[PDB]
Amino acid sequence: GASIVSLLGIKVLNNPAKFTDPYEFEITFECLESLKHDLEWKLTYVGSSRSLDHDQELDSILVGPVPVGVNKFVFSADPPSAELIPASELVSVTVILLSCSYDGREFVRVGYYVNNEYDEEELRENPPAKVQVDHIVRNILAEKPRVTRFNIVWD
Ligand SMILES: [Br-]
Ligand SMILES: [Br-]
Ligand SMILES: [Br-]
Ligand SMILES: [Br-]
Ligand SMILES: [Br-]
Ligand SMILES: [Br-]
Ligand SMILES: [Br-]
Ligand SMILES: [Br-]
Ligand SMILES: [Br-]
Repeated sequence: GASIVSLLGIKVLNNPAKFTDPYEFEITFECLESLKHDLEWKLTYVGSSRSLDHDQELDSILVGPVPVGVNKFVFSADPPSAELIPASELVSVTVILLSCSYDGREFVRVGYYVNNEYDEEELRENPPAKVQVDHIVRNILAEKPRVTRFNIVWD
Protein backbone atom coordinates (compact mmCIF):
# COMPACT_ATOMS: atom_id res chain seq x y z
CA GLY A 1 0.00 0.00 0.00
CA ALA A 2 0.95 3.65 0.35
CA SER A 3 3.77 4.41 2.77
CA ILE A 4 2.51 4.05 6.34
CA VAL A 5 4.48 7.13 7.28
CA SER A 6 4.49 10.45 5.40
CA LEU A 7 6.65 13.50 6.09
CA LEU A 8 4.35 16.51 6.32
CA GLY A 9 6.52 19.26 7.71
CA ILE A 10 10.05 20.15 8.70
CA LYS A 11 11.38 23.36 10.23
CA VAL A 12 15.05 24.00 10.79
CA LEU A 13 15.22 25.69 14.18
CA ASN A 14 17.84 28.08 15.55
CA ASN A 15 19.52 28.73 12.23
CA PRO A 16 22.03 30.14 11.66
CA ALA A 17 23.89 29.13 14.80
CA LYS A 18 27.33 28.43 16.22
CA PHE A 19 29.04 25.34 14.84
CA THR A 20 28.88 23.95 18.39
CA ASP A 21 25.11 24.52 18.85
CA PRO A 22 22.82 21.48 18.53
CA TYR A 23 21.06 20.83 15.24
CA GLU A 24 17.32 21.17 15.82
CA PHE A 25 14.44 20.17 13.54
CA GLU A 26 10.72 20.40 14.26
CA ILE A 27 9.20 17.48 12.34
CA THR A 28 5.55 16.75 11.53
CA PHE A 29 4.70 13.35 10.13
CA GLU A 30 1.70 11.11 9.91
CA CYS A 31 1.36 7.42 10.55
CA LEU A 32 -1.55 5.64 8.85
CA GLU A 33 -1.78 2.47 10.91
CA SER A 34 -0.41 0.87 14.06
CA LEU A 35 3.16 -0.34 13.64
CA LYS A 36 5.05 -3.09 15.47
CA HIS A 37 8.25 -1.06 15.61
CA ASP A 38 9.10 2.45 16.70
CA LEU A 39 10.52 4.83 14.12
CA GLU A 40 14.25 5.55 14.23
CA TRP A 41 15.12 9.12 13.31
CA LYS A 42 18.79 9.87 12.86
CA LEU A 43 21.08 12.68 11.79
CA THR A 44 24.25 11.99 9.84
CA TYR A 45 27.11 14.47 9.43
CA VAL A 46 28.48 13.64 5.98
CA GLY A 47 31.66 15.65 6.52
CA SER A 48 34.65 15.33 4.25
CA SER A 49 36.00 12.16 2.62
CA ARG A 50 39.62 13.35 3.11
CA SER A 51 39.27 13.37 6.90
CA LEU A 52 38.25 11.11 9.78
CA ASP A 53 35.00 13.00 10.31
CA HIS A 54 32.95 11.59 7.48
CA ASP A 55 29.60 9.82 7.55
CA GLN A 56 29.28 10.22 11.35
CA GLU A 57 25.92 9.30 12.87
CA LEU A 58 25.47 12.17 15.32
CA ASP A 59 22.42 10.89 17.17
CA SER A 60 19.27 8.86 16.82
CA ILE A 61 15.92 8.91 18.54
CA LEU A 62 13.39 6.11 18.82
CA VAL A 63 9.92 7.53 18.23
CA GLY A 64 6.99 5.34 19.22
CA PRO A 65 4.89 3.48 19.68
CA VAL A 66 3.50 6.00 17.26
CA PRO A 67 -0.20 6.95 17.74
CA VAL A 68 -2.06 6.72 14.45
CA GLY A 69 -2.53 10.16 12.90
CA VAL A 70 -0.43 13.30 12.87
CA ASN A 71 2.62 13.43 15.14
CA LYS A 72 5.05 16.21 15.87
CA PHE A 73 8.39 16.28 17.68
CA VAL A 74 11.71 18.05 17.87
CA PHE A 75 14.84 16.24 16.76
CA SER A 76 17.95 17.57 18.46
CA ALA A 77 21.53 16.38 18.07
CA ASP A 78 24.85 17.77 19.21
CA PRO A 79 27.42 18.60 16.51
CA PRO A 80 30.40 16.31 15.81
CA SER A 81 33.73 16.69 17.58
CA ALA A 82 35.47 19.96 16.81
CA GLU A 83 38.69 17.91 16.95
CA LEU A 84 38.02 16.21 13.59
CA ILE A 85 36.97 19.12 11.34
CA PRO A 86 39.39 19.94 8.51
CA ALA A 87 39.86 23.48 7.17
CA SER A 88 38.23 22.51 3.83
CA GLU A 89 34.77 22.40 5.46
CA LEU A 90 34.79 26.19 5.65
CA VAL A 91 35.83 26.43 2.03
CA SER A 92 33.12 24.19 0.56
CA VAL A 93 29.58 23.39 1.72
CA THR A 94 28.99 20.15 3.62
CA VAL A 95 25.89 18.00 3.95
CA ILE A 96 23.74 16.81 6.83
CA LEU A 97 21.19 14.02 6.37
CA LEU A 98 18.13 13.65 8.53
CA SER A 99 16.58 10.27 7.93
CA CYS A 100 13.93 7.96 9.26
CA SER A 101 14.09 4.19 9.24
CA TYR A 102 11.72 1.40 10.17
CA ASP A 103 13.25 -1.78 11.58
CA GLY A 104 16.52 -0.70 9.93
CA ARG A 105 14.97 0.18 6.57
CA GLU A 106 15.37 3.83 5.59
CA PHE A 107 12.19 5.23 4.09
CA VAL A 108 12.74 9.01 4.12
CA ARG A 109 15.83 11.20 3.92
CA VAL A 110 16.09 14.98 4.10
CA GLY A 111 19.44 16.40 3.02
CA TYR A 112 20.67 19.95 3.61
CA TYR A 113 23.74 21.82 2.48
CA VAL A 114 25.49 23.63 5.32
CA ASN A 115 27.66 26.68 4.77
CA ASN A 116 30.22 27.26 7.49
CA GLU A 117 31.71 30.74 7.49
CA TYR A 118 34.14 32.47 9.81
CA ASP A 119 32.62 35.42 11.60
CA GLU A 120 35.49 37.87 11.02
CA GLU A 121 37.24 38.98 7.84
CA GLU A 122 40.81 38.10 8.77
CA LEU A 123 39.70 34.54 9.47
CA ARG A 124 37.73 34.40 6.21
CA GLU A 125 40.75 35.64 4.24
CA ASN A 126 43.43 33.79 6.22
CA PRO A 127 41.75 30.74 7.76
CA PRO A 128 43.98 29.05 10.37
CA ALA A 129 44.89 25.36 9.86
CA LYS A 130 43.77 24.68 13.42
CA VAL A 131 40.06 25.11 12.79
CA GLN A 132 38.73 27.70 15.24
CA VAL A 133 35.29 26.11 15.63
CA ASP A 134 34.17 28.85 18.08
CA HIS A 135 34.33 31.46 15.28
CA ILE A 136 32.30 29.43 12.78
CA VAL A 137 28.77 30.53 11.96
CA ARG A 138 26.79 27.56 10.69
CA ASN A 139 24.14 28.30 8.07
CA ILE A 140 21.92 25.39 7.10
CA LEU A 141 20.52 26.05 3.64
CA ALA A 142 16.99 25.38 4.86
CA GLU A 143 15.14 26.60 1.73
CA LYS A 144 16.78 23.91 -0.42
CA PRO A 145 16.26 20.53 1.24
CA ARG A 146 16.64 17.41 -0.82
CA VAL A 147 13.90 15.01 0.19
CA THR A 148 14.09 11.40 -0.95
CA ARG A 149 11.50 8.75 -0.24
CA PHE A 150 12.19 5.04 -0.39
CA ASN A 151 9.58 2.32 -0.72
CA ILE A 152 10.00 -0.12 2.10
CA VAL A 153 8.19 -3.08 3.56
CA TRP A 154 6.57 -2.25 6.89
CA ASP A 155 4.87 -5.04 8.85
BR1 LIG B 1 5.69 26.09 11.74
BR1 LIG C 1 13.02 26.90 19.19
BR1 LIG D 1 -3.66 18.57 11.20
BR1 LIG E 1 20.60 14.20 -0.25
BR1 LIG F 1 35.06 31.36 5.67
BR1 LIG G 1 18.61 28.48 1.82
BR1 LIG H 1 6.69 2.48 1.53
BR1 LIG I 1 7.47 5.89 -0.67
BR1 LIG J 1 12.41 -3.02 2.16
